[PDB]
This record gives sequence, structure tokens and C-alpha cells, in this order.
Amino acid sequence: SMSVKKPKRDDSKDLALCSMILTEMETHEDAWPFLLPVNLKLVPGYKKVIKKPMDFSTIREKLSSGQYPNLETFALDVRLVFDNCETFNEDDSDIGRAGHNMRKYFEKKWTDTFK
Repeated sequence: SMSVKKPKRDDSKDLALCSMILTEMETHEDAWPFLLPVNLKLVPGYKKVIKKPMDFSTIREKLSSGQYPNLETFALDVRLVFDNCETFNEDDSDIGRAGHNMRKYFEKKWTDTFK
């Protein structure tokens, strides 16, 4: 509350560390469904169904331009990429499997870097 604070966590490396995680996600072999924004002209139903599209290139641009106020807002966009994927793709499809794999990969790196 006012004039009552928990000890200050060192957040000075968060930006660099999220960048590193994001590089690791970008270079994973199962990243291909997520690298670029879904083409809303060419994929029927996507525009109407997925209210907030998200992809790795859009996260990279937000990250590089100071549009994440803290590491939680960064994690929320990464998870949105996988939540979108589950909304639109059967579990038993190449893309549906890619999303589960990437979500796992991310959640481990997240825990190991920050928890």
C-alpha cells in the first residue's frame, strides 16, 4: 500500500531474457504455424472467429518497440498464440500438435528463467 512495499525484484534483465526465450521459440522446428500472422484474406473463418490474432513476428515487433510494460504482458501474448491455435485447430492435426508442443516448450523455459 502507500509507503509499504515488498523488497524490489531486479527486473533489469527481463527484456533481454524474454528476447532470448522468443528466439528459442522462433527457431524451434514446430514454430512454422506461428511465425507470421494468419492471412485473414486467405483463411476462411479466422477473422470472425479469432478475436485477437497473435503470432511470433508480432510479439517480436512489440518487444523490440517497448510495447510490453512487464514480463506478464509478454507471457499473455505468447499464450494467446497457443490459445488461438487450440480454438481453430483440431488436437489431432499437424498444427494442433505443433501448438501443444510449443506451449510446453515455452512454459518450461518460462519457469526455468523466472520461477
